[PDB]
Amino acid sequence: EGPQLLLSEAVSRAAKAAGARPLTSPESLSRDLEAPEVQESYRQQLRSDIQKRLQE
Amino acid sequence: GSVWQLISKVLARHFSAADASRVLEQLQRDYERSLSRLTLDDIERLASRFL
Ligand SMILES: C[C@H](CCC(=O)NCCC[N+](C)(C)CCCS(=O)(=O)[O-])[C@H]1CC[C@H]2[C@@H]3[C@H](O)C[C@@H]4C[C@H](O)CC[C@]4(C)[C@H]3C[C@H](O)[C@]12C
Repeated sequence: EGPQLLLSEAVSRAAKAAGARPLTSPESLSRDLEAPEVQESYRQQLRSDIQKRLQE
Repeated sequence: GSVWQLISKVLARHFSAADASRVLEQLQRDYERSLSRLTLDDIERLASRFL
């Protein structure tokens, strides 16, 4: 479809493709992925990379 | 420093060592494929969504 805007959904899809199941729970993993620092770093990476590919 | 490093600290709390590494590599691969498929059409549509 497109680049996943929500990091929690990106990780869920990655884990499913890798056949990885959490030691804890998907709910605990997702709570940690929503930490402001983690979400903000992801947003910034995304913004940087999109701009750079746009630079053609 | 990077988002990959922050994500890896989170993964180390919820996945075995082997699984955490596999998940990070799969995530980086999915991400880069997604960027590759990106077109001018998609970027334009993105701007309409938020502002
Ligand atoms: C990159 C574009 C803005 C384009 C722009 O403004 N600059 C392009 C200049 C092109 N040029 C004029 C140089 C062409 C020259 C041809 S010329 O006609 O000049 O000859 C902007 C528009 C909408 C923005 C996204 C959305 O917000 C949603 C989200 C918000 C997050 O926070 C950060 C991530 C994300 C995905 C954003 C990323 C990025 O930020 C986008 C795609």
